[PDB]
Amino acid sequence: HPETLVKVKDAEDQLGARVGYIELDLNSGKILESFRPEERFPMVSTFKVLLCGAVLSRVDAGQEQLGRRIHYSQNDLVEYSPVTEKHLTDGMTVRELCSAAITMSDNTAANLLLTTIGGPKELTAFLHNMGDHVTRLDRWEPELNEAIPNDERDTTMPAAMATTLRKLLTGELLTLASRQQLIDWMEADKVAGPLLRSALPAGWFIADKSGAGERGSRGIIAALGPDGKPSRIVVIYTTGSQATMDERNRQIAEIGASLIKHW
Ligand SMILES: [K+]
Repeated sequence: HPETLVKVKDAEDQLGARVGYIELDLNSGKILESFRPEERFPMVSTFKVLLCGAVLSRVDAGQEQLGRRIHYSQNDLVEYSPVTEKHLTDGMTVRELCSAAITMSDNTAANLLLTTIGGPKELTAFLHNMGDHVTRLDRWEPELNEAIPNDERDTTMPAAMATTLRKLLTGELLTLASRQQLIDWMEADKVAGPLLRSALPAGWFIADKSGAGERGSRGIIAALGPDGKPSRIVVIYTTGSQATMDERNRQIAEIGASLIKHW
């Protein structure tokens, strides 16, 4: 509803920065509302859902096993690795790494998983192959969060990310087992509390993934709906703001409040 675009524009005014937005019907794939649908924004940690989708695709194809153990060392640890820093000597399974990357946004977990699938080049190939001709991953953690103005590396377009998320969660790309595992990891998301979840009515379902990067970059992708069942996908990105993390979070939450109000 345009009343939600009012809030998106309010966010641009408050943040002094571009905000990209998509509200997509999960069933039909129809875009219900949008703002800067085809402009590029850094994906920041939201790319981790796409990463684990590629991992699950390989599991479906018999090229990977969720229970396979990956060993790593201090040489592999990058900043903010809450889970991987505790398992240096135990190693972690593919399943444990995806859980850490998505639910805890563990950065080393993401890099380890990227290596298993062939790196940014292969994630990009996977995306192009499933119909997303614009989303691209070029670097690894932490450089992929640089958000240099006008840089197309490691970016997506709101409309593309929305339709890609719909395909991964409800399309035929992944098996039913893998589709469900991916959304379950997203429903257990532990670090997106100040965003859409803060405006979600009691009883509603939400499976999401948020991210933050340099130069004010922030983003969230989500499947949400009433009665504990998802029925729409929401994608929100912003980059360039000099505002505090709390201010960026408040603006995103307000957009969420409005789309819930006009559902
Ligand atoms: K556009």
